[PDB]
Amino acid sequence: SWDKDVYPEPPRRTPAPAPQTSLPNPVTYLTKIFDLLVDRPVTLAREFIEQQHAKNRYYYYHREFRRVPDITECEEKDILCMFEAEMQWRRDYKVDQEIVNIIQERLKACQQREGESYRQNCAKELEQFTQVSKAFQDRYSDLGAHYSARKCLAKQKQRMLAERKAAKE
Amino acid sequence: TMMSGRPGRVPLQFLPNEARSLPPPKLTDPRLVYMGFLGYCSGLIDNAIRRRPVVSAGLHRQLLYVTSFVFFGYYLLKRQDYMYALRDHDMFAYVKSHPEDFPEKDKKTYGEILEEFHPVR
Repeated sequence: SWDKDVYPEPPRRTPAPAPQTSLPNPVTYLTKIFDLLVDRPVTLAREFIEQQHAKNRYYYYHREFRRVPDITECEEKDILCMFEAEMQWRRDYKVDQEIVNIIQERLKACQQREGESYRQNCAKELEQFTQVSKAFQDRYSDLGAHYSARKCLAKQKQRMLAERKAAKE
Repeated sequence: TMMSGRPGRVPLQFLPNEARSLPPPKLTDPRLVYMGFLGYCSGLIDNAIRRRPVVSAGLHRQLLYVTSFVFFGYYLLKRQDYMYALRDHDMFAYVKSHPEDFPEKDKKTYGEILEEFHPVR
């Protein structure tokens, strides 16, 4: 259901069953018992419920907000423009928080899946999380509990002044 | 004393004739309703003081309380609206006649203004 591009899953490499002993593997019998006593009734119930859902098929939509002029293109006391820009900035802040959440989910999934080789096999995920975390900390950090778009603008201006000072040295 | 010395002000006049150019307060005004509520409370306290049934005794007296309070409140609100309109009119006229004292300021957007960022660590 979820876009596999957003949440990448490596191809599943499952070893084939190659028993060498002649003893009856209790795991196989237990799995068959489970599939007979739980899976079948659960699947039948899900089939019934999915039929009922398909009988009454309705839709819900993802609301899309158009881009609005930022706080940079906003007069000193233009309360209307400032309100629009502040709402857009808060929406962007929420979206960036969710982006960081997605990256963290990727990192956790990689850490669990790779088992004992997570340190070497999740370097790419660690790098992606480091990049996103540094970007987020540069943008949304130290603002405080009363953060506003004007405060990010001020922090960005301070950072750009520091960059200019470094470049001129 | 501000409005006391305004030119053309007729002494001891509650409502000047120029006030009629303003819309009268609506009879459903919340302020007028509160004046009626004050009148009703006055009637209830009058009943309570004279030791008679507070909510039932003397309906005519409570009605008179409410009517008088609403009447005086309506005239009072009309005068108040007139005085505030006078204040706004005089302020606008003074601003218009003194452009130097109220000059338009350069409109610099936040992208241009440099406001210092104070971190919260």
